[PDB]
Amino acid sequence: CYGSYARPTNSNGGQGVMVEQNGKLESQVEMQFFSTSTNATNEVNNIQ
Amino acid sequence: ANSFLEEMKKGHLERECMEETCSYEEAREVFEDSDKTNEFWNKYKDGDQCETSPCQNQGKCKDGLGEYTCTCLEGFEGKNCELFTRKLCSLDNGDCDQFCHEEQNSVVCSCARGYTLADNGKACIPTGPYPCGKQTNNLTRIVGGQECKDGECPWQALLINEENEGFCGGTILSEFYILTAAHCLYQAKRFKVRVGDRNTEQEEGGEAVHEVEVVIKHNRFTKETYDFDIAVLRLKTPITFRMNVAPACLPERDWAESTLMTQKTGIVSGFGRTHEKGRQSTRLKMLEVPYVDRNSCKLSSSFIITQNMFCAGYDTKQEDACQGDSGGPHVTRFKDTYFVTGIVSWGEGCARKGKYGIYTKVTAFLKWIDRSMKTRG
Ligand SMILES: [Ca+2]
Ligand SMILES: [Ca+2]
Ligand SMILES: [Ca+2]
Repeated sequence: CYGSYARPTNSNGGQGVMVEQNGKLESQVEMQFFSTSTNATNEVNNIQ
Repeated sequence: ANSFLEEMKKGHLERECMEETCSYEEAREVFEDSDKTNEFWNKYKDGDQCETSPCQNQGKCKDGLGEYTCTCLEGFEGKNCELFTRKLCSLDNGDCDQFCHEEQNSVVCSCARGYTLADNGKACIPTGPYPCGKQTNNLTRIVGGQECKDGECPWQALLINEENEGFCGGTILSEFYILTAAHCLYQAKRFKVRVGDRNTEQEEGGEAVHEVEVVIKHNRFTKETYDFDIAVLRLKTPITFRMNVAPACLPERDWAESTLMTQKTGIVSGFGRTHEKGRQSTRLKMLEVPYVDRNSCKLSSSFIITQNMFCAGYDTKQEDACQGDSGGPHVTRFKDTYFVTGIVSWGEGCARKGKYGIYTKVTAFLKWIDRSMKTRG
């Protein structure tokens, strides 16, 4: 982290590589979901 | 339990999970092991539950968050190994092979002829090299049928008149007795029985032809309703069992009603016509058909059906018995043996939707067959 820089690409202050998809329109960001490990193993409920 | 450092220092069971709630993981962290994670953390507040060993009779314990599992050995069960197995033929066939019966909360297993009771009390051991009921795109008039292989269908025999033309089938039950249909006796005055037949136009050397010496027919036979359609033929020469010639066991009526009647499907083999008003099959053919309930059997039949007849076949699929299969046995494949449960009697058309082939019930004539096999034997 110390001594680390990245140039902004989004206008309003967001670092991210803009790939081309018939144009720069693509902001390839993938959302991931996470739950507690033990509750994701087995419990009295579906994982949350 | 939790703090800036309570969960930042070394993980020790002599620290976190002991003097608060011990909600979770702090019993798993110390060991890094999710096996007894929820088989031990239930014992933090209210005390243990398997320490009493509720399961007796050498039964292991398993702890759950509220209820206890008791694993008792083979033939032992119970909430705490407390209940006992009620020995009846309803479930697991009472360990029997051929005849299962329940009486006085006990199971009687009895095997038919050719088998002896095993000392293990769970098996019937054969006493012969070839015992009964043991095996050792299709267009152009193939209604779901398949060709019998070598030894797959050894209990089928063909009846041939003086012109050597097959007209009816027969069941191999012993070395001298053949079971067939009563009406076939009216088709030809004299006929011979060929066993091990695989093709009418080709002789592979496994076919044995024997003349018929003694003919026994049911006295109460009725031509109008085709009732009591059963015949017994005693041949002049003995039948020698071989790879393609094997007998069929005779089950009991009560045991057939106990479990054989609930069977999903059965097998009928014969040399009958492929379809209605068609040519006779050149080779032996077998077909698998399901049982039909008695209500639909009576509702879909234009004639009177007594207790000696039952419907079988497919309501929609074009798979049903046809002409030329008269006298053919219906065989159900129990655990290791084929048992005869029906005899082809007749059928309103072939491969017709809404019609089921009517088969004679063997169980209603077991006593008659037994008397016939010993009256002149
Ligand atoms: Ca502590
Ligand atoms: Ca821990
Ligand atoms: Ca801990």
